Amino acid sequence: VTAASGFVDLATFSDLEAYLYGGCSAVTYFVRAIKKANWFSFLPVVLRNISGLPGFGSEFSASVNRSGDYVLNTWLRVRLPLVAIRPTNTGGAINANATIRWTRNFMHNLVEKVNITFNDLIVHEFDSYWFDFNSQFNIDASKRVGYRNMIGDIPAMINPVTTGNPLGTGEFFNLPIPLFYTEDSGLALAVSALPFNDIKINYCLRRWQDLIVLNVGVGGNPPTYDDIVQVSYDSTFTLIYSSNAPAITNVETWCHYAVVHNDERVKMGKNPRDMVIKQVQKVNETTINLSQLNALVPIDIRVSHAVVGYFYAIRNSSTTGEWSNYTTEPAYAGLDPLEAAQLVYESTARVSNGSDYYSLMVPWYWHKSIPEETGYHAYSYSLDTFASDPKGSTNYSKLTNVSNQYVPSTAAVNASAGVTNTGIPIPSATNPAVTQQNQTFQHIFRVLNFNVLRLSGGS
Repeated sequence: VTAASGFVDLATFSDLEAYLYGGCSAVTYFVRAIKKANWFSFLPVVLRNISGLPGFGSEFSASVNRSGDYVLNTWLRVRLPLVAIRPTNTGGAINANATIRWTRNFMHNLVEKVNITFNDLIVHEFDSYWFDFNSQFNIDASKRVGYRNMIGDIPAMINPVTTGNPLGTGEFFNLPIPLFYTEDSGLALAVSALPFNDIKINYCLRRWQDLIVLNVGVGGNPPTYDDIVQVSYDSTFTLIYSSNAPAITNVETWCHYAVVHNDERVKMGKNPRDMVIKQVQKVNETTINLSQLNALVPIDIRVSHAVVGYFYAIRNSSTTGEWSNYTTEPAYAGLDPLEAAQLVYESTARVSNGSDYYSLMVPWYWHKSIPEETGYHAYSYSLDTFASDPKGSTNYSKLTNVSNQYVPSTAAVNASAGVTNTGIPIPSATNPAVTQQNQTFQHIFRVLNFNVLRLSGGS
């Protein structure tokens, strides 16, 4: 009981169907035209051995060789050995409730600002907050679990443990950073950089403290910071310790390279060209007061070049290592502190309402994805443009009296005084103090932009 050839559909070609289906438009739709391409095979390589001593408390800077031709992707590679706190530093350690934790985002937070330099300037720049944002908006609804499996994803790095039992995972972590090369634009190494560019890359790292936390326990024999030490599994499967402070062994950057026919390389030097690309900026983060009620006391300002969109947020660390919190919650994800924000202006304001607007009703209408139930406020007054395709923009050179405007919520102040809804006290991780928390707050921001690049020699 099935159809062989229903076939009646085709019989109905009236006007409505006529405008579209028939006529001089795609004489065939089933087949595909094919557009040939270039000759290029690209296999990765490691970069030179990196200046400076790398790994936690330094600012090392790699380089690039010119043997390749283009550059397409980029990332960082690391190892991390097991770490767990120990007893018997002096008469044992805390008998009962020893603790040990880690951040929620490690290789995002670990890295400090990064950027590239062409020996006279800068064209690129970043921060931890930026990976934090880009984890949500500019990455698929599907690829998130992979992203995380590559970094900071596991009840080994979270869901902490007591002292004896170990923690961590003795493997590598992969972290990608986009470095002027999201959309396969590509670079003219052998043509441009050759005389004097002296391409180079830079980093800046952090003290393992700022990434870690620990609630010293009760018992008159509390732990500390330096008692932390590496761990290992022997041949016979038993815990083994050391004195060596925790650290990452191998720090190397792995970048792809593409080669081409010598000709394609020759078409380049004869003629210079200009490129259009993105980058970021920032404003020196500042402390702020969110403790008063729904009356607009707080203020803030901003400055930048012409851009496409701009992102903002909050953070209330109030703790030595519970980074990337973004809430009136000290130890774990919480609700948003603020609402009913706005952007101050003089005339034809670019916003006139909304907080939840920003996070949600804007992406579904503009952006690619949306965030989780934590709160990464955001806004664009042009298209996504993540594809370097210019779709709407504006300048900041003008409206010289630029600024922004902010405002708290009830939960915000309830926390700033050490409480939440229903008169609830808040504890602290760094120490046991059931209440009496005056949770410090902060304000943060970032922004993209467009610029124009010329490179006949260096850039």
